[PDB]
Amino acid sequence: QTGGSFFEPFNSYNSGTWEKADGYSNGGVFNCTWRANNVNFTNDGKLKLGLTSSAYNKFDCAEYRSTNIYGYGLYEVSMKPAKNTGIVSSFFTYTGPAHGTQWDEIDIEFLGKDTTKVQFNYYTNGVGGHEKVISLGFDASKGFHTYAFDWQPGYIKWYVDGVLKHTATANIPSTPGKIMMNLWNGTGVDDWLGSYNGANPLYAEYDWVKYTSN
Ligand SMILES: [Ca+2]
Repeated sequence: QTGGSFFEPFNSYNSGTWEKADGYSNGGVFNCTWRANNVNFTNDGKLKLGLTSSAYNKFDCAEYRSTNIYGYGLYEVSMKPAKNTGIVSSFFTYTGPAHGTQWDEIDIEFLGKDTTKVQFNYYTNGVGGHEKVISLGFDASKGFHTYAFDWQPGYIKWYVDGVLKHTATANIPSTPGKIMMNLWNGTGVDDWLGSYNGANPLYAEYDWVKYTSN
């Protein structure tokens, strides 16, 4: 029994809750370097992640993650992804070898090439391939909506504005992980994300995050 239920409205910063990625790159398909200066807190209480450029063809992106780890329960987020070919805005749980565990993760990803859809996925002991793309019936980039997943031992249920949209029923992840949010441009995955055209700055915003334990 790991982290407890919490509600994060992003109104002020206190130690022991979150951390910014800074100064290194995830490498691989991630074609940008994380910068702390790209994670900003607005005065009206939003977490704003930016994708910017320093110099020609050099991109800086952003990632914010919890310091504690959290297990089964309901994860909800009110967010507004960026819209642009070649990028991703996300909300996901994650644990892996860096944390000394197997790779388990549950994702909500908005492919910026088409923000009228959302991609749900998950990895269990490093096995992925569960991508499910759902049509939202609206352009998520235009305003805030609530996205959520209920993660229980026998299923993952994802919801959009409170409506059940997808249910996964096998090989569900079991290792508590950190809550993460990131915005990045890829390379090497044009088929998935579209080609990134260098447009910047781009922002994804998060108004709140809530986790309710069992
Ligand atoms: Ca807020």
